[PDB]
Amino acid sequence: ADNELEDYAEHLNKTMEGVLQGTNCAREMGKCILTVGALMTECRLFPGKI
Amino acid sequence: LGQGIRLSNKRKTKEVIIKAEKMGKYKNLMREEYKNLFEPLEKYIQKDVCF
Amino acid sequence: MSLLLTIAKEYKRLCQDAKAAQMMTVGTVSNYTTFKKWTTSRKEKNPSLRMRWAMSSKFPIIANKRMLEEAQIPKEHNNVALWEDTEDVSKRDHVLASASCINYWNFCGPCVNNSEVIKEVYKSRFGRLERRKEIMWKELRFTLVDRQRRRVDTQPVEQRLRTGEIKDLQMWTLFEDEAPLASKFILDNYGLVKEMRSKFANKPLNKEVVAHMLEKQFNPESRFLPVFGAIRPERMELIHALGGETWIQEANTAGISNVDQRKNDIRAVCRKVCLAANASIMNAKSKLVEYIKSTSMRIGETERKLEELILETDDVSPEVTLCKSALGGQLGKTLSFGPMLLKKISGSGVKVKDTVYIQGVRAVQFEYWSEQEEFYGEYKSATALFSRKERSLEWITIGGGINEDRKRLLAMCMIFCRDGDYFKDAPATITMADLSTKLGREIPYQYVMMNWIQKSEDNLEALLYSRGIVETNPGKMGSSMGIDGSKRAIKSLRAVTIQSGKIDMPESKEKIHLELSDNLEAFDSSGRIVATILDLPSDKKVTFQDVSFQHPDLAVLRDEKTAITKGYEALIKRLGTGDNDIPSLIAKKDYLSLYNLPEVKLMAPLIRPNRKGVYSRVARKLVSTQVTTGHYSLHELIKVLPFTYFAPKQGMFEGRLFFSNDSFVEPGVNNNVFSWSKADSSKIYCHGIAIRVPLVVGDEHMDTSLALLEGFSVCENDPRAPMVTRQDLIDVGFGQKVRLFVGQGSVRTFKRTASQRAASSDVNKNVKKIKM
Amino acid sequence: MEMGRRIHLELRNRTPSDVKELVLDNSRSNEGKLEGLTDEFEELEFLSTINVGLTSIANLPKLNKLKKLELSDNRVSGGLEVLAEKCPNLTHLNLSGNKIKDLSTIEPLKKLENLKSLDLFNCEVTNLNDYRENVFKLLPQLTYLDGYDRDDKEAPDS
Repeated sequence: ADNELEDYAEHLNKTMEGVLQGTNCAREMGKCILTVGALMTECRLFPGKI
Repeated sequence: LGQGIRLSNKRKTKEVIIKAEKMGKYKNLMREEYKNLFEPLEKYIQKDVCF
Repeated sequence: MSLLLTIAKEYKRLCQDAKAAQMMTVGTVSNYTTFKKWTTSRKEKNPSLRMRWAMSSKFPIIANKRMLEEAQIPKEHNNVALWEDTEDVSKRDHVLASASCINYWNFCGPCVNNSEVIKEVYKSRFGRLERRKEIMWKELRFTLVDRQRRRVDTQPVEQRLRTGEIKDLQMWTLFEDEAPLASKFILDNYGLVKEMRSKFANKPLNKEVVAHMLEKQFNPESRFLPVFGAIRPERMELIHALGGETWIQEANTAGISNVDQRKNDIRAVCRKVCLAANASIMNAKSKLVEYIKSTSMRIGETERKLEELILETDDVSPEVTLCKSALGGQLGKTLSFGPMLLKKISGSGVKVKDTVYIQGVRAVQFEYWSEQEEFYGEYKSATALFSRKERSLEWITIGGGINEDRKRLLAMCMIFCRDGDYFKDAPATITMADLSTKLGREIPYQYVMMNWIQKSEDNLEALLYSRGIVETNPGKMGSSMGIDGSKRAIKSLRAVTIQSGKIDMPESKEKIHLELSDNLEAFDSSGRIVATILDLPSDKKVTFQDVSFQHPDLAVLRDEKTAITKGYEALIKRLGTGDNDIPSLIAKKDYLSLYNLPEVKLMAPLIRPNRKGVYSRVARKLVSTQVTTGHYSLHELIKVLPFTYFAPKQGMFEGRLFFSNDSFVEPGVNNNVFSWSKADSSKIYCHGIAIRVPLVVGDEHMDTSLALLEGFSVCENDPRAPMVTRQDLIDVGFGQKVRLFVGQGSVRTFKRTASQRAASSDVNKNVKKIKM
Repeated sequence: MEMGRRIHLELRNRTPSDVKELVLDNSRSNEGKLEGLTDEFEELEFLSTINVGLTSIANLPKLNKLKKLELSDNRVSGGLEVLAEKCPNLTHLNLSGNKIKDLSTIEPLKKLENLKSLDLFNCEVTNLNDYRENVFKLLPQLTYLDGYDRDDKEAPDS
């Protein structure tokens, strides 16, 4: 950061991320991102194999 | 006591000026070395000077 | 080399086929462009998903094969796949590979001698970073910013050019062997081409990338954006980090890449020439054109002609508009009325005269339009959206921010529409002396009233009073304007709404041709007067820096320096092609003839007679050394030839060659009396006057393909003359024909005799005769 | 221009074995490196390379009959031992305008027993204390320095 504006943006983002990382919906966000990433990289590599 | 201390935010974009007589009102902010140097003398202060 | 043989064998194989032979044989080369499209045609609906799907694969990057073998890049560094022998179906000259390979290449591949050239390729972006480093950020605040939607430019650029001019710049800075026939621009601006050429010559680079980046370098990105505060390219490039609708990040950006001072200087010069050329009633227009053509100004390092700068500029101002009209440049649909701006949104009309009695009974005719007509307006820090109707101001909605500017805008608008009783019955004060013919030219009524209001505030107050005043009804208090431009009052001007927030500027990408009258009244294919000379500052004195008014009337120097400058121009005027001239004599090593040229005989009297002999001996000696060896500096020769008229004598040479006017020239070091630089070898600065040298013969510094282009010219085709290389052009004899490949698919015939007379003069003279 | 074309131009069909003088001033040399020179030049007695963006001396072939050299306006620094093997019969050298910091770079020139005059002007070394004398004590064979002998004896024209 260099100017006051970035510090304000980073403080607000830190507060919101702290609030939002503890919920259960966000647990589902992580579970979807990771599981679908893995399933995407399996269906791409090993089709014809269940 | 000489010219009072000043405050400032992180980026130093804002800078306040206060007299000495009111430093006992913001002691919780000044650094330690400036704090340990002021409390033991608060007794002898009257308005802005030291007896 | 062998590669050449490979290309020839490939061409042979191509011609052996039948279809390829047909398509090559028929038509011209432009078909290539067409063929460039029928191939490699394939798009994708959702690129993101395709890229993510592809990257999972083992080898998602096509790549060259021979370059990998040469660079000793193995298939696997350590149990990691990088590529496998295969051929891409479409290209048929590439092999699949993986992205990991780049990392390996990045960390242990082939290293080039120097990569600092990138700083020149992307000079725009490095300029952006350098400018950003000098911004002192002050403090974020919060408030409802007033933003006006207006067209602006978002890239600071020097020497902004058109697409046509730029295309030659790319060809003449990278691909000279395939350059098209020399254009006017390349000849005029040869210092820029040399400067760009030096950086990107004898370098390993992807030429296309550099050309594209120079295209972006010379393009001022114009955008229609919301804006607040000053308007400067330095801000608009990062406005996103200065303020929005609800916040403001204060910052001082005044002293970075100043681009406004040169626009200001150009407008000042245009004002000066427009005010000069009003003396000649009969032929003001011709004097104006001659005045513009014989003037130039310095931009950074280079010196540019004022005529081209005016064409490139986009200053919608009354000064520039008239000059653009005279040259023939097309310009925007933007009117003016004093120091005010206007833009007709809608409506129409037709002239209708009406009388005005100036004092008692003195009829004076004035023309007024007759139809409804909406108009955006713009005075300093104020704006409006007014409308007129049959010589009446129907309404005006203002959205400015100042009271004084508001009043001035309202007054000039009322005048624009010739509303009010005063137009019917003139004010008592105005007299016939000021009515017209200040210098023998009639001044219509409206401009008389405009001058009246400027003369004194009381007249302005009276004019505003002329518009009816009513009582501010309830609720409308906020949308009301008093006499002092109050936001609200108890009594207010009739039908003068007021609001907060600047009126959004309209937009139209139209170009209208407009002529001008003998009195500099710019008509635009209809009655409208877009601009005139009676909407410019009266006069002011200024000391212009780095400018060249090479015209007699527009000069302040005395007969001495003017005589010396004229003599040097004459000496440089014998540098043209043909026998009995300086270059040919140098080729024939006949230095002796130079001492008896007519221009040296004319210039000899000036030389200081007391020691003319001693100077003559030194300068007569240097030329021989330069002439005989074949290593010479053309500029020094021109500088010291005036002294070679007289008989040598004996004496001590201090170091400087004086004239009869206490002005000297030292042989080798640039000084005010005579200057030049190796960067721009096509200019001679005599007492701050730019004398263009023709490009008929190269010099050790200036030597390149360009320094001869002017000498050559086209002629009737003769197939007997030989076909030579571009480099051999230097060796051809004067007045000798030669065939030459030019550009692409053009074989022409060039004769080394300079025949480029002025085209404008002949056409003008002949056309004037048609009117007798 | 370029040393290649410049040279090919100066050589008006003349073999590179019968010339006694050559000039390459106001040209450019890629990588600040000589390009196009060989041992074919035998009768050469003079050379001049000025303002060519030069920075080093590595591609210099062997020239015996050479007896005068000029490298002004470039940025050469460090390479001064090749002269003892390529041009051992050299007498006059000039380096004004190049990057020279210390004296250790100059020491090799002692082996040029045929050395008579040297020219160092505008170099960083010149900004030292008691430098003319230290150099003279290093290169005794030398007599002229920058056009001036000990005691400030101006040298003749030629």
